[PDB]
Amino acid sequence: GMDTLLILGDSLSAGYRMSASAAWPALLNDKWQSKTSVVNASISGDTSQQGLARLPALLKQHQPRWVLVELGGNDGLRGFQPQQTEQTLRQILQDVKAANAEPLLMQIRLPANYGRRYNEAFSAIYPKLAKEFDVPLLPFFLEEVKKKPQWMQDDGIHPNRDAQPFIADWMAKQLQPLVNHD
Ligand SMILES: CCCCCCCC(=O)O
Repeated sequence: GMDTLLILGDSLSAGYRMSASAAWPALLNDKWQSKTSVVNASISGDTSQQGLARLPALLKQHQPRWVLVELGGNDGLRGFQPQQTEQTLRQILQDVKAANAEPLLMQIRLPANYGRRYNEAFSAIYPKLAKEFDVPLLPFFLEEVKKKPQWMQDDGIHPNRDAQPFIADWMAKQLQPLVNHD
């Protein structure tokens, strides 16, 4: 069957200031041509808590086989306590599993110039949770994308539309073992 991958993300998945159809999850949906459906449920600026608030309706609506969780970066960019992000992501993971879906957790990191103890504590939550729940820990693309000015919006913060095909292709590779297409 044609399973659904739900993406529960922030602007890194929604695309910042662009059409939904331009963002990499839609490009991935197109690449997969109904082998698998990708539903992007991402909102620019969302904290982990905001994503968690949206999750139950999405699980009910979409009954996904997998949920790619790409959240917490906004919490970290706002300096909130890592344990709160960890606990929120924990609850998301619990809810995904309780809906008979498989979570996939994307590692998030802050940039190299961020406060370093804090950044390390923030980034550590992701491998910890992936081990705790025994779920896939997906790699994070942003630092590599930021190396390409031609893939970044003017702010130097958000990937642009030209980045999206590259991210889609890379994500397809990361997700290949999970969807197991013919
Ligand atoms: C560096 C951590 C990643 C942050 C991405 C979220 C930005 C936004 O959602 O507008």
